[PDB]
Amino acid sequence: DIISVALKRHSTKAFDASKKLTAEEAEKIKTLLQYSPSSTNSQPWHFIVASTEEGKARVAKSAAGTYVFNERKMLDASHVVVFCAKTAMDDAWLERVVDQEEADGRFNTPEAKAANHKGRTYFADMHRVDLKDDDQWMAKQVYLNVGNFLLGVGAMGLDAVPIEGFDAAILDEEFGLKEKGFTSLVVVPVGHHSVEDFNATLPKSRLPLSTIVTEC
Amino acid sequence: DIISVALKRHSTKAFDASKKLTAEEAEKIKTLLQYSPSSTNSQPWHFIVASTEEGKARVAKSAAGTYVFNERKMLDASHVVVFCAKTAMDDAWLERVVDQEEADGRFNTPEAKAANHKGRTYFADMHRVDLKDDDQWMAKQVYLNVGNFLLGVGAMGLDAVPIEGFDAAILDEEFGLKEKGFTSLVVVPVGHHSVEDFNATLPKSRLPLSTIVTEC
Ligand SMILES: Nc1ncnc2c1ncn2[C@@H]1O[C@H](COP(=O)(O)OP(=O)(O)OC[C@H]2O[C@@H]([n+]3cccc(C(=O)O)c3)[C@H](O)[C@@H]2O)[C@@H](O)[C@H]1O
Ligand SMILES: Nc1ncnc2c1ncn2[C@@H]1O[C@H](COP(=O)(O)OP(=O)(O)OC[C@H]2O[C@@H]([n+]3cccc(C(=O)O)c3)[C@H](O)[C@@H]2O)[C@@H](O)[C@H]1O
Ligand SMILES: Cc1cc2nc3c(=O)[nH]c(=O)nc-3n(C[C@H](O)[C@H](O)[C@H](O)COP(=O)(O)O)c2cc1C
Ligand SMILES: Cc1cc2nc3c(=O)[nH]c(=O)nc-3n(C[C@H](O)[C@H](O)[C@H](O)COP(=O)(O)O)c2cc1C
Repeated sequence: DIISVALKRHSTKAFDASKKLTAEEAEKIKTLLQYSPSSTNSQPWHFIVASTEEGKARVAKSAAGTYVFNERKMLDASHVVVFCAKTAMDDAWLERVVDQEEADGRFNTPEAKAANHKGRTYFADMHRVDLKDDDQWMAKQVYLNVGNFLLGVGAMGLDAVPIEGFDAAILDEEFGLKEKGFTSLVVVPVGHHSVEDFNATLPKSRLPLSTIVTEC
Repeated sequence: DIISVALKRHSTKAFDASKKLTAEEAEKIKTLLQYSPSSTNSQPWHFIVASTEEGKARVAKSAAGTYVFNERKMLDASHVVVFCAKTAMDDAWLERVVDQEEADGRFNTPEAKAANHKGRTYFADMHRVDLKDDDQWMAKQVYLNVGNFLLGVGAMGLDAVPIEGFDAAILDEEFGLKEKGFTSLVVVPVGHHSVEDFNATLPKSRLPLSTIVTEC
């Protein structure tokens, strides 16, 4: 009942620092990150998975000052995932993706690999050259991954919260992401809620279907 | 198991037009679109759900010509969902969201509404005034919804494919989206794959964890 999951999951506001993911749950949440779809299977992303106390403290440095309300969440969760996008799409990455597809057996003929390569490069160059928005295009693929991830961990029975309330410049510098060609977009602490998670008992709220949906 | 769903779902390349969603599935997918999370619960989206022959043909107009390889997906699927983002974030929309949250009982005191209203608007003007990218910020919330949606319909046993290969200017004009304040971002046909779906029997391909994940 994935609809029941969607109506029961929520953004956790406080995590129990004594409750850790199992070894199997930790493997599964990385599978979720890995197997998210993306346009042209571009996978323009990298993920920092912080589970040690020092690692999470490094992530939490980005939630200082104006974002202090998000700091404890990053310190208290079991596993803290930093979602990162590539800052520029390059031909080396397009080759890495198509060569991984080739090794995985997705091309039955050389014609199929050449068409998959040409099609992906044509669409990536539309963003790289024509629209000059490949950084935005790739970041959108990362947000799609986040949405897949939040529903996935909810269906696993894990608590989580997506966070944009952090200083991405501080987080990027903390993990040297700019020199690697990545930038942090969303931080998602994952674990089990604590008694201070006031959002666990509040009702959900969405705009009504009469507003957001047009049936045609 | 939701990890089984993630490992088994695929982008459907051909649909069986005779396999419709059930009435119950058609109601579930609307709740699935509605209850996706979004930054500050901004819900900056609208969805066209085309299920009639005329409606699906109208959406398919956006795939004529250069994007013709996506046209039959839009025509043959049971239901076709058009994900749209608001073109600009306005104060009236933010008040609509907070009014809905209050009506649903999320605020215990008046000091809980205003701190929520000003917390949403302080972060809203971060993209409206400072970073001048609220259109991009809203689009990213819509992509997050798409990711929630593809895992969701996959958990329901339904087939789907997310489509960026369409002409948004044609789709926007066909549904008058600009005048309503929205623009089309992703088309997702939903239904059941046919035997012509060559991607149903291809192995999935993802970059390895040693590339995309840094544990700390
Ligand atoms: N792995 C594979 N192994 C074997 N054949 C493969 C194949 N991938 C495609 N094909 C071949 O492709 C043909 C149909 O192409 P199909 O996969 O439906 O679609 P495709 O040609 O890749 O894309 C259709 C349109 O959407 C655009 N677009 C935009 C964004 C993302 C993507 C995307 O694909 O992620 C595409 C693209 O620029 C183009 O204008 C078939 O004849 C099939 O044989
Ligand atoms: N519905 C509610 N009913 C009762 N109390 C409610 C409440 N909502 C917040 N509160 C109160 O707020 C406090 C906890 O704050 P908390 O919810 O953790 O956090 P919040 O105030 O929503 O935001 C924390 C930081 O993240 C930033 N941010 C950025 C982007 C998106 C979002 C977002 O929220 O989507 C936030 C925001 O600008 C701020 O710097 C407690 O004092 C709690 O009582
Ligand atoms: C991209 C994104 C960023 C968010 N940022 C924050 C945040 O910084 N801190 C926070 O406590 N909640 C944050 N939220 C949680 C939203 O307020 C929440 O998703 C929304 O109110 C809907 O509630 P729900 O997640 O319980 O269904 C964010 C959500 C998203 C999707
Ligand atoms: C935003 C987005 C746009 C996509 N556009 C297309 C498209 O236009 N036509 C298509 O057939 N597939 C499209 N795809 C499918 C991707 O090729 C597919 O998600 C990726 O190769 C991973 O495979 P999977 O979805 O089977 O796991 C798109 C996927 C995403 C997420």
